[PDB]
Amino acid sequence: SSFSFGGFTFKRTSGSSIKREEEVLTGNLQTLKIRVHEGYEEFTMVGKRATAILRKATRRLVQLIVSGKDEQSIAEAIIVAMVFSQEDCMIKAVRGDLNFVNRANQRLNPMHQLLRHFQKDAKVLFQNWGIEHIVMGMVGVLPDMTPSTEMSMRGIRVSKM
Ligand SMILES: Fc1cnc(-c2c[nH]c3ncc(Cl)cc23)nc1N[C@H]1[C@H]2CC[C@H](CC2)[C@@H]1c1nnn[nH]1
Repeated sequence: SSFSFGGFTFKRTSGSSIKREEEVLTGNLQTLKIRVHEGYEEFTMVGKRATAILRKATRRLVQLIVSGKDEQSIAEAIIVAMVFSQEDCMIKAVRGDLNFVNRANQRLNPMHQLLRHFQKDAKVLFQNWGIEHIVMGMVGVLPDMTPSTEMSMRGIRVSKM
């Protein structure tokens, strides 16, 4: 499958997936009905200012190796990948005031609403994703997008263009 999401072209290089309509609770305990893809899948993400290799299991990001134009371009690709992963911590990072999802679908699907939400401000997302201890050529990236050699956002690596 070769599809479009958040301005990136996704192309599956390994794995398979079946769909399942499921109910998810946000950090605001809001119920969203999402189309969950089940199975280990590997994708290329090709955009205009960033490219990445995404390794993912059902509602879990295994690894994301990002290459881009700059910190903003890479953060963008990172956000799309985290929303696409359908991970619980991404969903649970939807919390606050006005931070709700219009349940009549209309303009955007839940995945497109989650995306439009994290594009506005990724602080809660990146900060609620987690950090892990960390290879030459690939650096780690902290939730504030600072490159580090000792810690990175879980599963996230930044490769040189
Ligand atoms: F065509 C597609 C073919 N395959 C996938 C797909 C394979 N593995 C996956 N794992 C997680 C997710 Cl999130 C999707 C996938 N996704 C497609 N499109 C998705 C895709 C997300 C939302 C929109 C637009 C692009 C669209 C959709 N999601 N739910 N209904 N439609």
